[PDB]
Amino acid sequence: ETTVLVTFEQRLTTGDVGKLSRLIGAVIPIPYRHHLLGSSQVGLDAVVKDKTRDYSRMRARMREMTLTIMRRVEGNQMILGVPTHGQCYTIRNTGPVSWEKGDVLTTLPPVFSGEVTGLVSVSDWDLVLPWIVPMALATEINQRMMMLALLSLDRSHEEVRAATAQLRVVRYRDATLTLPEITIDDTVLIDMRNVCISLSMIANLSSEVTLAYVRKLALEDSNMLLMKCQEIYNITPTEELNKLTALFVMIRQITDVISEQPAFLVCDVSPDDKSALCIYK
Amino acid sequence: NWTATELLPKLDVPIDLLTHIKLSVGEEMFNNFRLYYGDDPERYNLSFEAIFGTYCNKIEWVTFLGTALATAAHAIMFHDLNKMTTGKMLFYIQ
Repeated sequence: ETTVLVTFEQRLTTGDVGKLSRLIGAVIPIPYRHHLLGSSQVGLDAVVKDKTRDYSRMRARMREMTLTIMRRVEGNQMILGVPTHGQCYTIRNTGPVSWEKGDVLTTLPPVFSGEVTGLVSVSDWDLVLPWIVPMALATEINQRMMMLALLSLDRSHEEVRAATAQLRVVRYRDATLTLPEITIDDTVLIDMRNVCISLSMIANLSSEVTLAYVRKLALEDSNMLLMKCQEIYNITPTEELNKLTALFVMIRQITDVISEQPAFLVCDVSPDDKSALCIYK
Repeated sequence: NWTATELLPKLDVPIDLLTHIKLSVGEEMFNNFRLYYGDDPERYNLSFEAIFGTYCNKIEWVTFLGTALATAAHAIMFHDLNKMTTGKMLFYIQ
């Protein structure tokens, strides 16, 4: 189905539906993809009041949510259109980012700066929306998940907390967004292994051509980026290509680790920066 | 409310502006603005409260004599009763 007529059967007001009327065109996920759904499934809030309440379980759980687009909130009826891949759709923002037209946009959890009443707590249930953040932000906020998960292994707990307090502040396009203050979890641990697996194999699959470049570049040339990199031979080319091909599979694999599911491709950011023609789920 | 602004018929009236209405919400010379750039589905959306009829509780009226207890009473009006002390029926018994 595409048109998901949702009767949120809960006890809502005009001021509630006065918010969704102004939000027609936003992103509501549904877990089930019926034609007829209710308040308890529609809206992502049903999983953010879980007791573990970390990005470990919720990142892997919104990958089973199915995104829809808010249309025509009549009374409590919804027209949540399951978008078919490759059509153009206007998409209303909920994350405080101007979305920088032309980029990949992805679906992130409601970011761990409190817990927003996404609509209003209708009978102790608010309709909380995932933030529709760009590709750079979700990759950076999931990099720092692993950054504080790596140093959760080799330091004392106060120095783990010294790591988290340093890197929980993320400033990216008018958003000062916050790390979960991570509970170390097995779902990240099987992923943090696969990172450290992949990092070792790059040190194997890089021959003596790649790594000799920059360490000889600092011998002769002086560059602005090289001033940070200082602070941080066989003749057969075909096997150098053939080792570098399998190297690039690793760095796409480890990028896909700190990535999430790609989603909406921004076509036309509005001049008021509140809607965007989006395609390519 | 603003759906009432967009749906209902308005008076049309000549109005001046200082500079420009898209800038007149900048320093906010107009109190409580609302601005839309495109085809906006808000006025195509409604709601009620749907209050239905406030039914009155017409309560049943009873009097002392209308109830069945009146046979147990010999009910007498006497208007100078507040002056009395102790009604004291004497019974002579042969």
